Amino acid sequence: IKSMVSKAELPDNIKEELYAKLIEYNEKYKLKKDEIQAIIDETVREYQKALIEPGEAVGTVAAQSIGEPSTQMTINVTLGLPRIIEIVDARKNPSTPIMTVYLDEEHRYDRDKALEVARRIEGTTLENLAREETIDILNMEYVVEIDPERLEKAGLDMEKVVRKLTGSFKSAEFEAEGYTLVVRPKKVTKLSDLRKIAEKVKKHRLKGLSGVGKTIIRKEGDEYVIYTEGSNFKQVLKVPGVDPTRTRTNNIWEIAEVLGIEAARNAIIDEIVSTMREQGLEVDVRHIMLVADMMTLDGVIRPIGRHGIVGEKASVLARAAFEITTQHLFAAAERGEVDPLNGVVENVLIGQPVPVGTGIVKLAMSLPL
Amino acid sequence: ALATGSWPGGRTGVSQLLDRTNYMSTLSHLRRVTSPLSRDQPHFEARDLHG
Amino acid sequence: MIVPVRCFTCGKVLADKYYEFKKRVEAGEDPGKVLDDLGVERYCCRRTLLSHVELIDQVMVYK
Amino acid sequence: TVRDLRIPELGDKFASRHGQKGVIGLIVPQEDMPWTESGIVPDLIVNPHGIPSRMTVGQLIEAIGGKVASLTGRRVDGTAFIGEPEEKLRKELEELGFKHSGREIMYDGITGRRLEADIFIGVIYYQRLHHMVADKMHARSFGEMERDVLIGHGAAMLLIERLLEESDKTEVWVCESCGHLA
Amino acid sequence: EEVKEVYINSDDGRVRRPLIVVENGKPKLTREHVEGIKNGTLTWSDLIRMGVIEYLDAEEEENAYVATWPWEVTEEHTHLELMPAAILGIPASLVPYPEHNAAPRNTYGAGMAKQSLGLGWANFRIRVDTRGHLMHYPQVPLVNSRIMKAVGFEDRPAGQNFVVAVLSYHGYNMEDAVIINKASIERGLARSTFFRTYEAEEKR
Amino acid sequence: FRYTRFEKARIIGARALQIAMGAPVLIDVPEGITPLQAALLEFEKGVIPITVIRPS
Amino acid sequence: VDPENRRAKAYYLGMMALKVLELSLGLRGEDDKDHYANKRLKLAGDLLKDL
Amino acid sequence: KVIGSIEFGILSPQEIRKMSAAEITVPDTYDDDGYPIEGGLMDKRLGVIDPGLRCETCGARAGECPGHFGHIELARPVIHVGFAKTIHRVLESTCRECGRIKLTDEEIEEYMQKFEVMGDRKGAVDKLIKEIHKKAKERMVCPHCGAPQFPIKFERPTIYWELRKDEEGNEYKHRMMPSEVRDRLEKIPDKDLPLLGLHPEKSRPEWMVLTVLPVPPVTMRPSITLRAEDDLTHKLVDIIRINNRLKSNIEAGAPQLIIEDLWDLLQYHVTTYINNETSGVPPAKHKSGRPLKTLAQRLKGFSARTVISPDPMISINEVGVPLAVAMELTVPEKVTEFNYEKLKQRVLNGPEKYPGANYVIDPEGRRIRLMESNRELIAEKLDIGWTVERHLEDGDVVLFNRQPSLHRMSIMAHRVRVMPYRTFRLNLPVCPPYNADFDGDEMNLHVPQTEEAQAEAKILMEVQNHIISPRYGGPLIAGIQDHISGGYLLTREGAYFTRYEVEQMLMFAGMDVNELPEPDKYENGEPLWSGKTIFSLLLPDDLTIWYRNKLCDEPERCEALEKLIRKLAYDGFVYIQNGKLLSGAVDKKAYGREDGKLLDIIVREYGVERARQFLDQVTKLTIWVITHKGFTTAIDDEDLPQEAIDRIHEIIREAEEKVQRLIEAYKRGELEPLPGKTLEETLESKIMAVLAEARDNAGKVAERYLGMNNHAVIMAKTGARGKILNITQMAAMLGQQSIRGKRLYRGYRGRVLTHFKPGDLGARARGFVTNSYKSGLTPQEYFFHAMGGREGLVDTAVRTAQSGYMQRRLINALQDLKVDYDGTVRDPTGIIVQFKYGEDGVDPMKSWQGKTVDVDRVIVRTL
Amino acid sequence: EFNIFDHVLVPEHRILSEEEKEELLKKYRIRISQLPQIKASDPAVVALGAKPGDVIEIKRKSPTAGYYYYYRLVVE
Amino acid sequence: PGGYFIINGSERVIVSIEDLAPNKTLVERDERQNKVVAKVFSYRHGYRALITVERKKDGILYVTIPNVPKPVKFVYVMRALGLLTDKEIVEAVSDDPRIQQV
Ligand SMILES: [Mg+2]
Ligand SMILES: [Mg+2]
Ligand SMILES: [Zn+2]
Ligand SMILES: [Zn+2]
Ligand SMILES: [Zn+2]
Repeated sequence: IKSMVSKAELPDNIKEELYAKLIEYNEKYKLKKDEIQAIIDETVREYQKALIEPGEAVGTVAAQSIGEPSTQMTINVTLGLPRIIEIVDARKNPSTPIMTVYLDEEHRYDRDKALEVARRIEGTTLENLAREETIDILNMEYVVEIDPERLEKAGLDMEKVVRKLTGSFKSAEFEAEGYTLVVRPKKVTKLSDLRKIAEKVKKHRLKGLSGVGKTIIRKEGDEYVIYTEGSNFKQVLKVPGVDPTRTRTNNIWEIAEVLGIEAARNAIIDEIVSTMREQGLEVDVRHIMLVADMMTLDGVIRPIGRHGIVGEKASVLARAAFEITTQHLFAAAERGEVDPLNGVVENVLIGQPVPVGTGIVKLAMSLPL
Repeated sequence: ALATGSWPGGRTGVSQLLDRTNYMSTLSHLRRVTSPLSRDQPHFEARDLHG
Repeated sequence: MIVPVRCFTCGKVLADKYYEFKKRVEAGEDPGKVLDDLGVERYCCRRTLLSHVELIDQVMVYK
Repeated sequence: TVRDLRIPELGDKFASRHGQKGVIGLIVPQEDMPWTESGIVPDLIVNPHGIPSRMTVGQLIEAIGGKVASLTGRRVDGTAFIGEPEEKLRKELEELGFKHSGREIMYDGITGRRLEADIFIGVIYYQRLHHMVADKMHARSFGEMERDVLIGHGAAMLLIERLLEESDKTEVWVCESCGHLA
Repeated sequence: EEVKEVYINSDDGRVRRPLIVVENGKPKLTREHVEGIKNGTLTWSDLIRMGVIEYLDAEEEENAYVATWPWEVTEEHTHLELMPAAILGIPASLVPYPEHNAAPRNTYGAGMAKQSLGLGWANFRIRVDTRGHLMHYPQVPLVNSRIMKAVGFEDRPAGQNFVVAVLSYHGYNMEDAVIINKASIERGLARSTFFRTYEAEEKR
Repeated sequence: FRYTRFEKARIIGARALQIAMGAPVLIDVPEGITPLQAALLEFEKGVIPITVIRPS
Repeated sequence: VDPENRRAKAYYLGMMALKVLELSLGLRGEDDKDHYANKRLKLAGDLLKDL
Repeated sequence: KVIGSIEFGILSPQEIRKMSAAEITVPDTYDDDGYPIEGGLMDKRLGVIDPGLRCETCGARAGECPGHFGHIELARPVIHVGFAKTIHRVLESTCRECGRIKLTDEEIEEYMQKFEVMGDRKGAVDKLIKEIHKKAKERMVCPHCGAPQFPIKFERPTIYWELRKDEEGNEYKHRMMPSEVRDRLEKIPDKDLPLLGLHPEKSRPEWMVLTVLPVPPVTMRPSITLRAEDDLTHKLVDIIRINNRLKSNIEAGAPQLIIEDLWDLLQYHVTTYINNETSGVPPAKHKSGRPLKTLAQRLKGFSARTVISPDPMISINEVGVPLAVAMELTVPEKVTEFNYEKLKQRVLNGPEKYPGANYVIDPEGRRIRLMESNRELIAEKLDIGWTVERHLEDGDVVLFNRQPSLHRMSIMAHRVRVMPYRTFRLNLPVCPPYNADFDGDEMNLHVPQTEEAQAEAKILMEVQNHIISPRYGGPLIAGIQDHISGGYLLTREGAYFTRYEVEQMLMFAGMDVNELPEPDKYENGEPLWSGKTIFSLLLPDDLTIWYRNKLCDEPERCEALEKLIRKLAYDGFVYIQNGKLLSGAVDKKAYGREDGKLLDIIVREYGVERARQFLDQVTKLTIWVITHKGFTTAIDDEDLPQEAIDRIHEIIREAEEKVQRLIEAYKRGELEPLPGKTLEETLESKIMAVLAEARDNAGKVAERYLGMNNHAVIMAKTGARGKILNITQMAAMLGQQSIRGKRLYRGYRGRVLTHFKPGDLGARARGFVTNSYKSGLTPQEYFFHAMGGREGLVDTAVRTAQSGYMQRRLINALQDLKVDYDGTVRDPTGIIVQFKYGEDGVDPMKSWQGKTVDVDRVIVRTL
Repeated sequence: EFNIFDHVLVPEHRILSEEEKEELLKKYRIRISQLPQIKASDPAVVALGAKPGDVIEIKRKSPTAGYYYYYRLVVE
Repeated sequence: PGGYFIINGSERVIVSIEDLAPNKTLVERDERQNKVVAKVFSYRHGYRALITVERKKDGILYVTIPNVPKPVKFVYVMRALGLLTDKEIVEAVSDDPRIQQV
C-alpha cells in the first residue's frame, strides 16, 4: 500500500497514479496483493496500448475532425461558426467580443459590491444618458434637457455631470426641468455642424472605465459573474475587485499582449472547445490543442491561412503551386539560395510516396535462405 | 442569338431549351421567372419571399 | 393508354370490364355501385380502373 | 430515334408528391408480400422511420384519401385550404368498411402468423422520376479532400497508385554530384 | 405622415392580381353572375368589364384590406380572394393538402413533379426530343386538386396510385429506401420507356 | 514489442509483392488463392521474414 | 434627347436629390428595391424588341 | 533511385553552355506550309515533335523523347528581371573596388551567428536581410577599399545609376552598364555572399547578369496545329534578331552610341522573354493586340459509380457490386503455383460467363485482348510469370466512396460480394460514416491494382478497423433507426418469444450448439423465451457493464443501485453481467452512433473480429424482431381528444392577449424599456420570449393526452430519429416564424400581408402560426410558414461555403504534420511543433472520451 | 495590487541553466533554432527577465495529460 | 400551350426577366462606400444608363454620368443643365423652407 505506485510510475504517466491511488485506497474492500499487481498490470496494459502509433498524420485528421461538424452546424450578440473562423484566422478585433469578468474573494459573494464594479466598467457616453435633442427659438441657439432615468439606477447624479468641464471645448451648466441645459457662447470649435457632433461632445463622454458598452450580470452557483459587451483587458484589471486570476475574454491578441503567448494558446483551445460544446457536437481536445500549438508557435498568434500558417515557410513547392502567385512563387523562387523537403504536397507533386503514413517506414530482411 | 440565349446587352441565359421532361415540366418552364444577379454572391434580401 | 390489361396488385382480368364500366357511369350511375355490380371486390384492383386515363385516344391520331 | 424498354429495376428513383424521395431497395415476390385480411397486397413499402422525423402529415392524409377514393368511387378533392378535413375521410372510410386508422390486419407472407399490430395501408400517388440507374452506372478500365482522406488514413502507396502509376510515369536520369538531369 | 401623393402606372410589365372588389360588406356581383358563368352567357372578359374582378398591382394593392374567405366580410374589406389555393404556382398545385406539410417538403415535391414520368405530349412518337420518357400505364392521382383538372394534368398525368404499406420489412427500406412488389412490376406497374433520337446531317 | 498498423500493412504488402514476382512461399501447401492472402496467412503464422528497422 | 428637354431633367434630378436628403434626414425610409411596386418584368415581347 | 531532395539556385553560363545540344544562331522558325526543318531554332540536333525521328544523336522518335536544351551566346550581358531588385539591394549594400559587405568585423561575427539561429525560417530571415541592407546602405566607409565615397544607386525597370563625384558639390549620375555591373559583382568574395541572399556555390551574383540565354527544348515549345506558332519561339526570334545585329555591329565599326542603343534594345527583348506582364515593360503583343504569354504566364495563369441500395444481409465490411460492374473492372493477378488452375479456368471462361477475364499480360509486357480470336489457343502454356486481368471476385479489396468527402471515414475499404441487378449494396450500419441515405444518393467504387495498394487498403482502411470516429471518443458505425427500435423490443420487460420465433430466427446470427441456447427461463405462463436471455446469447462471458438508459429520468430517475459491497427487479440502469442481460433495455443509449458506452467497450477490449461480429449479428437480430412483430405509424398516433384541443385553444388566447397588452403599452409610450436593447427591440424581445414560453407549454400539454406506449412515442423516446422539439410542432404548434433573427416584417409598406390592418403588430400579423401540421395551416399561416421555411433552404446551403473554405484552409496548413517515431509532431522543415502529440500522446480515436485511459473502468475490471 | 504570476491562464515559466539546456536539446535530437520561440517583447518574458538566448521551461495544466512542460527561445 | 419559338429545330423558350423598374429613383441604404445614395436607371431606345446622386458624408452631393465616371457636384451639373439663378436650383429641389435651408 506504499510500494506498487512508485515502481508503477515507470510504465505510467504520473497522473493515472494519483487516480488509481484514489480508487484502491478509497474503496472499503481493500484487496490482497495479487489483485493489486493484476490491476496495475491491466492499467499499464491499457496505457501502453492506447498510445498513438508513430506514422500517423494527426495534422490532417485533426483538420478534418475540426472542420467536419461545421457542415452540421446551422443581449450578448455572440457567434457560432463564424467565431470558429475568427479564432482560427487570428483577426485583431473579433466581431462582438465579450468579457466574463470574475471578482476576487470578497465581491464574489456580494451584490452591492458587484454592482459598483458593473456601473464603474459600463462606460456610458452622452447619447445613452439621454432620450432626444431639440433646438431653440431665435438667438437662444440651443440647450440641454432630459433625460433623468439613467441616473436613478446606475448612480451617477448631476454633480460629476457638472464635473465634465474637464477641459471641454465648451460645456455649460443648468440642471432645470430634469433636462440639464447647456448654453455655449463661443465658437472657434463649432460653427453649425450639429451633425458630426455625434461622436465628439456627445460621444466623447466617458462616465466609467474602459471603452465598452452594456454590462449584464448573472449569478452561477453562489458566484456573481459580470458579462461585458466588448473588451479592454488592460484597463479592466485596474478596477477595484476585478479578480486578476480569472478574467476571461474571447478577444484574442489582447490576451497575447497582456498575459503572454502561452495564455493566448490556452485561450485559443478554451474558446474553440467552448464554442463546439455550446453547439452540441463534441471534438476531442487533442486536435484543438494541436491546431492551437501550431498557431501560437513562432512566438505570436497568427492566422491559419495565407497571412499566417499556410503563408509561412515549408518548402518552395508548397508555395510553388500557390495559385499562380506572381508576387509569391515568382518572389520565393527568384531567391535561389537553398531548399529542403520531407513535406507532403511536394512529394505528391513530384511523384514520390508521401513521408507520412507508411512512407516513414523502412523494411529489412536477411536473405538466407 | 435566340438559339444561344445570349443577347447583345451582355446578358446571357435569355433563351433556354423548353424543358419537356413530362407535361407539368413544360408548362412550369413557360411560367418561370428569373432574376439577373450573381450566381455566387448571397442576396439575402432578394431571395427571401417578399410579401 | 388503354386500361392496364388485367390489374397490378390484384392481377386479374379487368380490361374486359372497361367499356361497360365507363358507359354505365356515363349516364349518372355512381361508379362505386357500378363497380359493385361487376367483378370488383378489393379496392386495389378497383383503383386500376378508377384512376385510369386512356391517353390512347390522342396518340393513335398520329402514326 | 431509339426506344429502350425500362422496367423499374433495383436502384431506380421513386417519389410521392410530398418530397418523400426514395430508391428501390429490394424487389420482393408477391408471395413473400404480406396481405391484409381484405385481400390487399402492398405495391410500395416505405420505412416508418421516414415520417415522424420530417413532419409530412399530407402524405398520410393522402393515403387515407386514396383509400376512401378507391372504396367510394369519388376522386376526392385535396385542393389546398378547401378539401375534406381529414377526420371526415377518416369517419367515412369506416362506414365504407375499414378501420378509421388507415391501418388493417396484415399477415406475414413468410411464416404466416399475423403481426401483432395494425399496419397503416393507403393508396398514395407515387411518381417515377427520370433518375434511372440504367444511365447512372458506368465503369473505367479525386481532388483535394480525396487526397487528404488517403493521407489521413496514411495510404501513400494507394495515392501514387491512383494518381500517377496509372497515367504518365516518366523516368529521368539524375547525376549524383551534379543535380542536373543527365 | 405629412405628404399626399397619387401614382398612376400604365406601363408594360407590371404583375397584377385579380380580386373581388368589396364595397362595404357585400362583394361586387353574386350568384347572379356565377349562374351565368356556368352557362355560355358572360365570359370572364365580360366580368372584368362589368366591375367585379379588379387587377391590382403591388402599388394599388398597398391600399387594400383583403378578406380571405367570403365569411369575414366586414365593412372595411376592400377586396376579396377568389381562391387562396391559387397562391402557389402550377407545380405546387400537384401536391394534395399542401397546407398539411412543411415548406421544405412541399418545395421538394413541387420541384420534383417536373421529374415525374408520363405522357406530356400526345405526339411523342413523331417528336424528336433529345431524351424523352413515356410511362406505359399512367394514372390520375386520386385525392388531387381542383387546379389539376383545369391545368390539364388530369388529361396528361405522370405517375401511378401505389397502394403503399408503411413498415420496415427485412430492413431493406431503411434510410429513405423503398420496397417494391415484384408481381406488380411484372404486370406493368411503374414500367416506362426511354427515348433518344440521334441525327445525321449530310454535310457538304 | 509489437508492430504499428502502418508497419503491418507495409510488411504484408511487401511480402505479397515478393510472392507475386516468384519467390517460393514458406509453409503453405494446401491453399488456392492470390499472393496477398498467401502473405496474409503467412503473417498469421508469424513467418514473414520482413523486419521493420525503426529509427531510434 | 433634345436641348429643350434639359429644363425638365433638371427638375427630375432635383427630386432625386430631394429623396436622398430625406433619407439622410431620417424621414424617407430606405427604398425596398425588392418590392414588386418597383419591379418590372421583361416578357418575350420587349426582349424581342431590344433584339 | 527516388528523389531525396531538390536544391534550387542560379544557373552559371558554363552550365547553360554545357547542357546545350547546339548553339542557336539563326532567328527563324519552321517555314512554311511544307518542309518544317531549319538550322537555328528548330530541330538542329535539339528535339523531335513531328512524325519524323531524326534528332540529336539520341535518335529517339517523336514518341517518348525528353527535350534537349540549347543556348544563346549573348553579344552583351543582360540583367535578369527576376533579380533586378535583388541585384539593386546587393549593389548599394556592398563596396565597389572592395567587395566587402560594408560591415565591421564585429558586425559580421555577431550577424552570421545571428544568421545561423534563423537558418530555416524563410519569413524571419528577410527581416534581418533588409535590416542588414539598410545598415550598410547608410555607410560610406567600408573596411576593404580605403573608402571611396559610394554614389547611391537608382533603378527601374532594368536601368541602374550612380550619383558620383568629379566636379565638387555636384551630383551627376553616371549611367550603369550590364558589363560594368556584372564585372563589379565578380569581385564580391564567397565569404560575403552568405551575409546576403546568395550562395558561393549554388548562386553566384555574377550569374544574375545573363551572359548566355538558355533556349527551351522543342518539346516545351510544341506547335498548336489548326499552325498556331508558339509564343516563346516568336519572342526568341526577336531576341536573336537583335543579338546578331549587336554582335555584327561590335565586330565592325564602333560609334559607341549605336552599340548602346542596340544593347538596351536587346535588354528590352530579354526582359520581355522573362516576363511579358512585367512593370515598366511594354507587353510584346502579337499582330492582333493579344499579348504574348511567356514564362511568367506559363507556370501560371479503374473506377465505377451508381445508385446504392441497403443490405443488412451482407457482412458490415462487404460491398455489393453489380456483376456487370464486376465484369468491367478487372484486377492484375500474376499467375503463381496456387492460382495457376483458377486463372486458367478464368481466362478460358472468356469475357463472358461470370468468373472470366478480359485481358492477359505476358512477361514481355504485351497486353493481350481476349475478345477477338478465342480463349482457346490464347490460354495455352501460360507458364508462371504471366498476368491475368480477372473479373471481380467475392472478397476483393475495394474502396467505397461518397462525396462530399468530409472526414476520412468517407472512403473505406470493402470486400466485393458480386451480385446481380445494377446498384451498390451498403450494409446499413455503415451509413453514418458515409453520411449516405437512399432517396437517390450515388457512390463511387475504386479498384486498386498493385498488390501493395490492395493490401494497404485491406489492412488499414477496412470497415471494421474504423468503427470508432477519430473526432470524438466514440463509435461512428452502429445502429441507425430500426436497430434501435429492434433492440428495444428485444430487450423489453414483456419480451417472450415462443420457440418458433427464437429457434428459427437465431439463424440470422449463429452460436448455439450446446450451452448457448439453454434453457427457457419462463415456463410459468408457458415455456417461452425472455428477450433479455436471447440478447444475452451474444455478449462475451466477461463484459460486466452498467449505465443508465434513456428513460432514467424525470421523477422516474430513481437509483437503488447497490454495489457488491442473484435475483432481478430492475429496469433503468442497464446491467449486463458476463453476457447476461440482467436489467435494462436497448435504445439510443445502448446501441447507435455518437453514444460512447457499450459498442465502445467491445471495440477497445476486443477490437477487430469480435466488434464486427457483435455489430453484424445484432442488426439482423433486431431487424427480424421488428419485422415479425409489426412496426408502423398510423395517423391516430398524433391525435388528441377534444379535451386537449379546448385546453390548447384557451392557451393560445392567453398568449394573444399577453401580446396585445404589450402593444397597447408600447403605443401610449408607457416606456418600460429593457436595459441594453433599444425600445423597439424591447417590445419584440419580450413578445418572442412570451410566445416561446407558451409554445413549450402547449407542447408539454401535448405529451400528456397521448398514449406514451404506442409505436410512434417509442421511436421518440427510444432512439430512431426523435426530438421533442419536433413533436411540439406536429401536434401543438409550429410557433413564431423568423427571418434572419427578427419576425416576419418584409411585405407591404404598412404590413406583411394585405389581409391585416396597416401597422397591425398583433400575434398573427407579424408571422405566428397557431395551428400545427395536423389541424392544418390557414392561407396566411401557410404563406408565413413558407417565408420562414426559406430559412432552412438558404441557411443550411450557405453554411457549406464557409465550412468547405475554412476546412480547405486549415487542411492546406496541417497536411504536412505527422507523428515522428520519437512520438513528436514536427513540421516538414524540422520544427518541433509539439513535444509529444496532444500532450499525452494518446490517439483521440483510441482514448476513452478524451480521458487518457479511463481509470475508473480499468480498476473495476477485477473478476 | 499584486502581480501576474501563475494565475488565470499563466503556466509556470522557468529559465533553463546551461546543463538542462544542452541535455534537453540532446534528448530531442535537435538544434537550437528548432524550438517554438518567445520574444523579448513578450510580457511573461520581461516579467521573468528573459534574455535573447534563454529557453523558457513552461509548465502548464493540461486537461488530458495534467502537467506538461513546453520549451521556447526568447528572441526579439 | 405555346409561347415558345422553334429555332433550328430545338424548342427555344424565353425565360421571363425580373428587372428593377426602369426610369426610377431609389434611395440605397447606408455606409458601404459612403452613407446614403439614390440610384436611377434610365432607358432610351436600346441603351440603358445609370444616374446616381450620392450624398457623401460631408454634404458635397455628386452626380454620376455615363461618359467617364468622375462625379460632379449637383449644383455644377444643375447650372450646366439649364438652371441659372440659385433661387431656381434651390426651389427646384423643394418648396419646403426647412429643406431649402440645407
Ligand atoms: Mg440521410
Ligand atoms: Mg441522400
Ligand atoms: Zn385488387
Ligand atoms: Zn531528343
Ligand atoms: Zn571598398
